[PDB]
Amino acid sequence: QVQLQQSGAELVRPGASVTLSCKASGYIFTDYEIHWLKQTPVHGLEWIGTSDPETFKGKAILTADKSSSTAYMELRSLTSEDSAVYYCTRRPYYGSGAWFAYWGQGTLVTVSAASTKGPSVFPLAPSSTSGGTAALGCLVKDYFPEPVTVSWNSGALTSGVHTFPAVLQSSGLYSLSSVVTVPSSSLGTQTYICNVNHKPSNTKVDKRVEP
Amino acid sequence: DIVMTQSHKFMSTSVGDRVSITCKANHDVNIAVAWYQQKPGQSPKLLIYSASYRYTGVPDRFTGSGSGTDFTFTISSVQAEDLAVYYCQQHYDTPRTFGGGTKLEIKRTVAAPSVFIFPPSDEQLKSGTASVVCLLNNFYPREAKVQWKVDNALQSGNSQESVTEQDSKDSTYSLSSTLTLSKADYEKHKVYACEVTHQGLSSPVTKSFNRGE
Amino acid sequence: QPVLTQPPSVSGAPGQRVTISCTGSSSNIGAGYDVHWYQQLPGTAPKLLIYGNSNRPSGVPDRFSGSKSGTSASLAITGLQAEDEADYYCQSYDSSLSGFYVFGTGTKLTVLGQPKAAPSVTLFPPSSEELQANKATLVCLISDFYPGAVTVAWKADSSPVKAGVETTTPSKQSNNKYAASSYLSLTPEQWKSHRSYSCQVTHEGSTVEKTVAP
Amino acid sequence: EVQLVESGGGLVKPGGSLRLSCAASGFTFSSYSMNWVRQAPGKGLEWVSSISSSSSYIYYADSVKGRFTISRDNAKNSLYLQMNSLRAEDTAVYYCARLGYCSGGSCHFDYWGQGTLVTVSSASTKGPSVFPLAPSSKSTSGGTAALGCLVKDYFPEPVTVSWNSGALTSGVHTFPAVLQSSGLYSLSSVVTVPSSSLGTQTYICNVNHKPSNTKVDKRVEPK
Repeated sequence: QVQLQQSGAELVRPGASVTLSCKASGYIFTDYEIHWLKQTPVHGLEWIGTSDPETFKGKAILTADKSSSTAYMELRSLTSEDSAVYYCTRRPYYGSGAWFAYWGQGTLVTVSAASTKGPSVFPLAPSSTSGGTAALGCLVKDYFPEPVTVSWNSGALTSGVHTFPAVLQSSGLYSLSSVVTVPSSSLGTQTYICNVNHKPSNTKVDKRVEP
Repeated sequence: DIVMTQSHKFMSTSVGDRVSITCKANHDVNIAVAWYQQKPGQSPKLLIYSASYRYTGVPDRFTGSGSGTDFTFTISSVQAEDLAVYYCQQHYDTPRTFGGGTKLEIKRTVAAPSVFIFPPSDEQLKSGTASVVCLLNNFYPREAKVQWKVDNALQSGNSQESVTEQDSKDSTYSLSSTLTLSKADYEKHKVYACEVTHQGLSSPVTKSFNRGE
Repeated sequence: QPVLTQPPSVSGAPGQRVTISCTGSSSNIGAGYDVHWYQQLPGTAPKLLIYGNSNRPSGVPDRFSGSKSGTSASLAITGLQAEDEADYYCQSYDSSLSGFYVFGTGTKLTVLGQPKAAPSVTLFPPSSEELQANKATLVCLISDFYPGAVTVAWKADSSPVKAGVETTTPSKQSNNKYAASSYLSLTPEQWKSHRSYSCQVTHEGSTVEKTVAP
Repeated sequence: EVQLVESGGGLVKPGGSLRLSCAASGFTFSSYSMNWVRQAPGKGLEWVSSISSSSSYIYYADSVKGRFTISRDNAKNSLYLQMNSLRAEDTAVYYCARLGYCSGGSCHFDYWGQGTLVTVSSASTKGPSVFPLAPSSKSTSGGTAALGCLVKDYFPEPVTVSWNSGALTSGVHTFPAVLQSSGLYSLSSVVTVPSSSLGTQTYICNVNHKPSNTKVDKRVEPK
């Protein structure tokens, strides 16, 4: 199967530069060009251009190495306006026009002078419960930059899970909560562990939450 | 540069209903238009190309039509999982350009929130801060009011709210409100309460606790 | 099978602006497949004139410009020059029939106002060596005329020749004027048994006749 | 500068086989899509075949599917077209053409070769008979004379004509051949020269008909 895998979230200080990566697998890299795109809440989806596999004007430099099957995009003197999610994408078949079918997972780029800081994970314990439903959770407090991922019981618990979008605190750090609701009758029969990954600070935490 | 315009930023429908989203180009592009669907935290997903052609694997209920400047995207029978932002794109010229997007939102029966309150954990207190979390679980509509009271003193500017996207199965929302105090100040007061008013609640609901109990 | 439709001819006086239309279908131009334009001068290969709908390569004067709308594309030449005379092809890609690069039918571009010129005509009798090979060919060279419509007739004594005549179709020389060739095949017996033979060239109402005799 | 040179074209009987080649220089052959495009006499352009920079993708026009085979040699910077079961309608000039880069929407042919003629015909290669056209003055400018060579009944095209081994350039005029009802070709080449030198200057027309491997040097002299 055709697959595009992009590099991880980035923290870039104003004026610096970052190189973004798109590794391809499942096809002849020389037969397809890679398209680059930018998504922001204000400006929406914007096409940047294309990485020719045999190789936004001043802001973006697009390249490719056929030996690594990797397309590249260097973003130059960065400002708050370059804070976005960036996608790479590919056309579906050899003779298709510019419609995009194969997409990477996206890379988040944060343009900031603030320092990266790993989060603290506190438990939100269940007590005495809306009749037959109990609630428990994890508070992921004071981290930077985005993003953070949370799963429960190594991914085996998905019913009743709500991971809230992070809020930005006046301190300049993010904070979020992930809660799961379970039947009251399950409270004392099974262990409940939230798994927290903040890759920008290489923080991985498994936290048990007990009633 | 061809401008792609979706007039409606938000479109609302119900499960099992038919819904149509419009896209206009400011240049005759014949049928060189694609439609994409993007769910929360996911990359766009190609649904239709060349204005009316279904991409591989797209369910039959997704159709596209139109030619020239006026394009339409339709879902014949809306399903719960169809919540997303939908973008049009012209693939007629360079640079490729996209519409602003139309967010799909589902109408359903009123659902009153389930309210839980969590005191700060011992582990957080030992660290110096105190966050009190009020949770409103699986409600509709979105409009909800949460008020914090500390020993009967109304709180203002001390709390931050977060809301999830519409649930892809029951179309409900969930909401967290987080009151943050210093440890020293948290220990100076006794009663911590969050009061919730919502269209599904005949009268406001209060969850509270006494520090220590 | 699909092609891109162009007008077979387009005319313009010097200094004017002319357009060559190129209409496709929802399977090529209409689906967003880009349109490209080529110029071919007589006896040469096609050259890239416009690519990517409207991009001029390095060397194409900015009087040439491209654009498109719907299923149709358009090449425009402002300040039409006499040296722009040539054939123009549009090109795109068609996804029907498993996919193929599709070309337009082509447009011959003529600049009007070129001033008429009367032909120079030369008439050779059959050489002595040809006769020794039992053949006889008279050669009528018509050159330096404009426009290209010319008419040749042959006379034996004073009576038109039935057959044996081969006349080329005029073509333009490096000086932008036309030239043609007319041949009259005879046996040695006709060449020597007649008093004379004549080439008759009529161009724009005017006629010249050259005669030769054994 | 980019260069493309095709060769191998010629006369072929209906049903026969031909192998065109194209040699490239001035660019990384290995990075570009290559193509064949043909143009029938006095007709339009028709794409024939395309090969990717890796030979991984090969496509053909329907009108040639099953009879033509495209291929390329990236070490030898060469492109090939193996034509089989040829028919009369395959008669044309065959161009080798490079595919430029584009960002979706299908690319253009940015460089074309000079071309190579392919003639599919049951007719036989016919060499020319070269006869002189003795100088004449009636139709030429004062003090000059017209002197010619008639190239008769040859096939197929083309013929090249020079004078005094290319030394004589000014005044030469080779006319486009005529296509007789018999299918043979005939052309004349005349040169106007000073009427005074008609006695001491030798004038030779050099006719080359490579299709038949015939070379002729004809002296022209006044009657």
